[PDB]
Amino acid sequence: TYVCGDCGQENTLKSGDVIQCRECGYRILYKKRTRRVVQYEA
Amino acid sequence: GLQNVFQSFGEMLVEPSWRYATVKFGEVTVEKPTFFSDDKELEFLPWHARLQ
Ligand SMILES: [Zn+2]
Repeated sequence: TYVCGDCGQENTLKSGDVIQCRECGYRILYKKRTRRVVQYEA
Repeated sequence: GLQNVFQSFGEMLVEPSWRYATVKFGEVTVEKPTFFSDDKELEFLPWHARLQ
């Protein structure tokens, strides 16, 4: 799952050629953070 | 700046050896930056160029 830039939409594209946002036109995508438990030492 | 640059150069006659060809430059206009996407034209921003 990848988040677009100025456009709010999840691309969820894993193809090598699919790098462009759908119905947006821009080619900048941000990887979304899933629900994973991570431990830190305070 | 560009107008004086293009208005200072002088084109000479073109003759490899009657017919002859001469060129000239008129008004110089610069458009705003744009992104040539596959779908259509989009707004272009400095951070778009930085990331891409
Ligand atoms: Zn988008």
